[PDB]
Amino acid sequence: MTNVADIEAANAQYAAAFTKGHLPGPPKRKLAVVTCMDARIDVFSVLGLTEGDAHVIRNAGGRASEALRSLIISQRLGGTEEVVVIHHTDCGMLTFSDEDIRAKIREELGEDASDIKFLPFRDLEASVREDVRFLRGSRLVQGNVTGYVYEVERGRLVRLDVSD
Amino acid sequence: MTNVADIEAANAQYAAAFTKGHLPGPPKRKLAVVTCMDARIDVFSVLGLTEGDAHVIRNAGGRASEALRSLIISQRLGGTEEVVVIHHTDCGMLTFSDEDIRAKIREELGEDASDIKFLPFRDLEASVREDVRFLRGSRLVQGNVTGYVYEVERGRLVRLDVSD
Ligand SMILES: [Zn+2]
Ligand SMILES: [Zn+2]
Repeated sequence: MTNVADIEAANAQYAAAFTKGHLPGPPKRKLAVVTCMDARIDVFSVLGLTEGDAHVIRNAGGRASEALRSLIISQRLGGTEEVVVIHHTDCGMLTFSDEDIRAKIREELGEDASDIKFLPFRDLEASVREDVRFLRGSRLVQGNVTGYVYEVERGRLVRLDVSD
Repeated sequence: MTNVADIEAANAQYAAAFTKGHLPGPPKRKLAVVTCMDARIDVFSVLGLTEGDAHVIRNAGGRASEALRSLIISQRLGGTEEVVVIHHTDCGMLTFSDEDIRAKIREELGEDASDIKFLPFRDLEASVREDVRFLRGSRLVQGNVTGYVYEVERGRLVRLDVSD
């Protein structure tokens, strides 16, 4: 309930110990990660990344359509060559339709949001297949694209085989 | 040279020792962070977050305009009531213009990206003030918005005063 106070206090400890000031921009692993904003996922901890390893792109659902701007920059300015797409169990984007979220915006804010496309999905493994195939199909994304489901209940990354 | 193999092996060590499987979806701190995908920023270490604390939204430059979809879902489905925006020193989005990036896509892939907006900025502090002011102005975002510069050189978060 004092979030600004808490994160500044923590950051003061982080900076006292900090030794990574000379890391370059371009990610060491030539890797870009796309995943959800979900609070339970520390990407660095889950994948064993360190500072400088991979670009980490996060949005509600980990949607590749919205990650594309960031992935083109990741490859063209950062030299990344590979994408991993990681959707997860118990994702809010599985539970609700565009119409469902628009009703919540009306109820709570009394605002109309009928022109915002919130990009939910109806099946968790389909959404990973769709998002991998999207990036492979894009003329603006180079290199291999691997899909995963992160299991929030176990801490477990599950590779998907995505064809075509 | 084996990113997929390396992340799966690192994930097997993480899962072996994981016991956070019953964390709820809604973030404990009722907080959304918006920052850059930059590989040198571990958000959890920089801010002192643990799994389940805060939604973390990352894109190229940490731009609020693109983060809005994710922020509305964060607040309306995840109960967050606050936003922290963090841009950083040595960001790619400072250095290069839309024309610069479009030219690189033409030179490297042979593609025309003349109708993709990359969301670059011309001044780091100005980028944070525009982004915070953007979210404060939005009828779709509730709560306080605080803006920061993260210094890649010394691990330091610096709060900006943003007027209006
Ligand atoms: Zn999610
Ligand atoms: Zn950046």
